[PDB]
Amino acid sequence: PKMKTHRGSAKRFKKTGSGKLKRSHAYTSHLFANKSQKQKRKLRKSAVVSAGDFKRIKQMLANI
Amino acid sequence: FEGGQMPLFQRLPKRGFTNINRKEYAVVNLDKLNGFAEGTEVTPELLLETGVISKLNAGVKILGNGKLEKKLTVKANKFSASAKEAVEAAGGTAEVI
Amino acid sequence: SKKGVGSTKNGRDSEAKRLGAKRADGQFVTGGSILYRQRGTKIYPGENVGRGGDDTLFAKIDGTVKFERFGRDRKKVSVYPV
RNA sequence: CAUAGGAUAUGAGAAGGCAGACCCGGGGAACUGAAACAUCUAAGUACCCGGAGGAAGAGAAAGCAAAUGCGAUUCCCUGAG
RNA sequence: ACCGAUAGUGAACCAGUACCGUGAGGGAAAGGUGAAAAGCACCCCGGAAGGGGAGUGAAAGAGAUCCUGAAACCGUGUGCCUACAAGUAGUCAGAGCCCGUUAACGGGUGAUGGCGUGCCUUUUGUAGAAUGAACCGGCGAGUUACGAUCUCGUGCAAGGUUAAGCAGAAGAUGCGGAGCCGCAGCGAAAGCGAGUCUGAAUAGGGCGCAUGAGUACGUGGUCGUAGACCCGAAACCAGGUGAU
RNA sequence: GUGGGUAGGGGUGAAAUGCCAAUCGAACCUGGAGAUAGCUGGUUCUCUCCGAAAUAGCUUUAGGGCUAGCCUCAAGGUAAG
RNA sequence: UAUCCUUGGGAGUCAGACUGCGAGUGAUAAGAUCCGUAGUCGAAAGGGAAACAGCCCAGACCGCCAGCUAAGGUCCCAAAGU
RNA sequence: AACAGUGGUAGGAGAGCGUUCUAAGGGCUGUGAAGCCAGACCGGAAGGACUGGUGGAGCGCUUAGAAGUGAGAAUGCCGGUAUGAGUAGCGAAAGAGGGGUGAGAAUCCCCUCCACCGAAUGCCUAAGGUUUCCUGAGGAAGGCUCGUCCGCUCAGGGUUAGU
RNA sequence: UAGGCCCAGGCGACUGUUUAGCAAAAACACAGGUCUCUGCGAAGCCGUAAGGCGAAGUAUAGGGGCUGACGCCUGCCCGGU
RNA sequence: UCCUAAGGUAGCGAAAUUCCUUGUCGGGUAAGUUCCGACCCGCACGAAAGGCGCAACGAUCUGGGCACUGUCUCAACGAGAGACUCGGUGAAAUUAUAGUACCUGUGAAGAUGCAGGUUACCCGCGACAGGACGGAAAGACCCCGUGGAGCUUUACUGCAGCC
RNA sequence: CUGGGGCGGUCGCCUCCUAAAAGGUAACGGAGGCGCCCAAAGGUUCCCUCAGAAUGGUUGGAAAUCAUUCGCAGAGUGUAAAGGCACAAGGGAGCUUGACUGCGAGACCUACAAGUCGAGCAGGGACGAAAGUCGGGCUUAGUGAUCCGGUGGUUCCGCAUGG
Repeated sequence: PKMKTHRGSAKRFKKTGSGKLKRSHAYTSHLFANKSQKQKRKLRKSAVVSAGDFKRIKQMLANI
Repeated sequence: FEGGQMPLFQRLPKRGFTNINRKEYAVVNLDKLNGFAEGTEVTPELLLETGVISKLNAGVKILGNGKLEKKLTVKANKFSASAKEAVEAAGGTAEVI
Repeated sequence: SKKGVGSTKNGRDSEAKRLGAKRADGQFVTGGSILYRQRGTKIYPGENVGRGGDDTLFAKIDGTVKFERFGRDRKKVSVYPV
């Protein structure tokens, strides 16, 4: 039988074009009275999964 | 898996939402029409069997990268704005199905 | 048998924020990169360097970096263009 | 009165087992996996019980689907991980 | 492009037997004379058993758990050595004596000398007083099924390729374009598109493309789900057999 | 002595957690089951080629694990080291 | 002098030891423990230190019945000057 | 050709050896194959032949493909065998002698006495045992020893009810 | 071939029973005491119903707990459970 | 004098409880850490977890005395059954190969094996067991496994059952 | 976690010393903090010294307040500590809320996730004549993932279409 996709890692990573992985930033769910304004513009963007952890979970979501 | 440390697929939030009603438009780079001659018929039934589009996924949109030189009877579902003028730049008609 | 001794009371430590020199002397340094991190302004910004809000050193311009002095016992970052 | 019951007679009427394989309903776990454990997984499988057929069970619409409409089910391949 | 008697059904054979267990159950061992029984009359030894001859057969060393018959091991003989030497038992020097082979700086013993503490697993570390094996022979551990991904390789390439099924000796091929991957992305999305979201902003940045190559398959390197590298728990649970 | 009764998550016990077929802090037998074992033992044919580490961070982890550190194989930009 | 970086397949290792200098813990006790930087060993045989992973020299493609040195040695075991 | 390097565990990388089976060619065998048994041969290595002796019917090479792919260690499975070593043990107990049988007898069969139990080591009979009971032959094993003998192996024979 | 006896001492009153196959007692049992449940389809029990144990019994009876013959005795605290 | 819901009364008391301890004081003995008699600065006795005292009882349990004794100073001898010996049969645990000296010294820190020396002809047999960390049992104690099974209650969520 | 575990002590952050004149480095090694606080204790504008001592003096005393010298510093720095700071970051007054939204080439740090730094650009501001500063507080602490549901605004979808 053919492979699954590791579902929780599919609802959180839009696979970009040209072979990279997009993610969102953390620390952004609920608690906001103690992080200043400057972090908040830094953490509503997206980012890329780094070269270290990409080696680990590239198998989980190689089915787009 | 990370031995007990919180694995990377959880400490990141969920920013996913998928609608039923999405439309994969067929993607034509407007330059495969240069394989044809000018004055020919451009229908989505013709773009399938000529090998231009391998799969009509309910909608044929024509993009605008590149250029044409051929007056064509172009009818299709949707059009990008530069593609509507590029067909007229070759003098071709720009019917919208 | 063994007489059980406890009472540590001192077994903690912070983690150090990484101070010291960052860009070497005479190095071609682009604009807006950091030169030096310090708690308390030991080395003042001089030419073409401003004092940060967290009183570090950041280069306004491009070019090379020198360290002259403020005369008696006081230092300075001087950055010159090309 | 009449019934329970009793007696008597017609009944290739039934019951029982084996393919340790197959299906259909009724009852129904657990180690393990989750790096621990309960919801969860394990799986409605293991075993147990009734049914039958050589197949069974579903089956001629109170269904898909949203086009200038198909036409009872079952199964395969895709959809698709 | 299955096994050839420790393999293959537990069972090639009186095998679900013989035996173990009151019990539910467990569950072995053991195939080969020749082409033909022609299977040894006859003579000796002994009570035979068992030979030695003879005869049979091409072979009798083929003669009754009967082809081939190795090693452990038990030996019978003899070439060289040994009863003042300590000795992981060898090596390398090395006379004497004994030798004449796949004919070449030979064969076998070696009085004596010098260096010298087994293999394996696990360890910072082992001759180890840490484990493992009495040796001898056989069996016995990283496999396929499906998908992922990469390199190498094949054919076509801005197009590659068919699944099920039909026919056809299970096959090869033909038919079969239903789908999937790719040639355009970015936005969760509507929507837009060589640009795209955020934005009030033709600003600036994010990821895109400008410097295009994929896909069908195949050997491999791993990986996902599968007993998934073998051997091993104690234990849980179900259905039953047992107060000889 | 003889003939029966009570069954395992139960029986039974003038009580010990003793007895229940040489078994008992939950009997026995085939079943799920090639359970699971981050643990221990084992993993066979040869040469050539280069070749390490035992530390950091985090972890109910501390003898386990993943990422980075250090090694090999390939392809490059190249002379940057 | 040539080794770096980038991309990708593949790992193993995350229990380490000891000698000198630089500290802590200790009793300026340990072949103790926790590290720093440097060695060796681990994974490295050979020679010396009588023998000896860890010190002092030195790296083993393989053969010869040749030559030179290092650490350490030169009365005799045991090669070299009484 | 020149220059340089070659210790290596875990670990990566590259080349090859060999068994079983198949595939086309070729050949080689009752004028003796496979195997086995020996050596002093060759290849850098796993290795590969070549005579000689066994054996009495099949099997190599060249290139390919498929693998249940190769042992020396699992307190490994399964046989075969040593080790201790002719060493421990020979399962309570009184026989000795004379004849007889027989190849052979401390034991077997006889007689003689002395022995031992005797609320049992004695007679009946359940439980069970299933042919052991009986006579007649037989000694390859079964007796913790020999053995002519027997609870053993052979061919016969043996239980009777009205209560 | 069939008792060794005498002085005291705790612990158990006593004969009885168990740790088949380490442990025979100072443990259990025991008569008696005693507080309490329970009006008969009793309570308690087996165990989801039945059915017929308790009992062909009926508070001078039957389950349950606490102690251990007898003799002298059993005082204080209802705040928490 | 504060605090309690209330502060141990009767009888016992270095106790099957008692730590300091062998408490002190007396009898038992020449000598008495145990035993009995009394003392109470009862660490931590106490009233049905029962308190005390009790004649009869026990393969209980401590202490003392007589009787008689190889238990002992201090061994001796005798019978027999194994042992050794001569025929009969004949295993087993264990077992890397094994021509296996002992002193130091070193080493995974405690040698048969290596180094330094020291002594020792070869081969059995009867005995002793100092050693091979002698065999039998992958430690019963001890710690880890994210092991496990019995037990427990005011751990957590549940369930049966009576409400 | 553990110089065998047990109990005891600790678990993340911030600063110092160990640390070996860059950064980092451990010990159940040495010393103390934090789970805030502030509407001015921020923003600018402009203003100006401090701690003690010494005198002189009602009550007033060692030490209130007044002058008065000498005093680059001994104090003050919302708060631990180190590093700074007497050109203010110390101390006052006025006016105001930049404790601004969208960002940000570039770096430091880092296994990851996080955390840091900032020129400059825009829209709108505050203060000041202007230049210019202001993206909280003298820097480094003053707190935490996601999943989860609550909450306000939403040219976002909404299962035939309208909601």
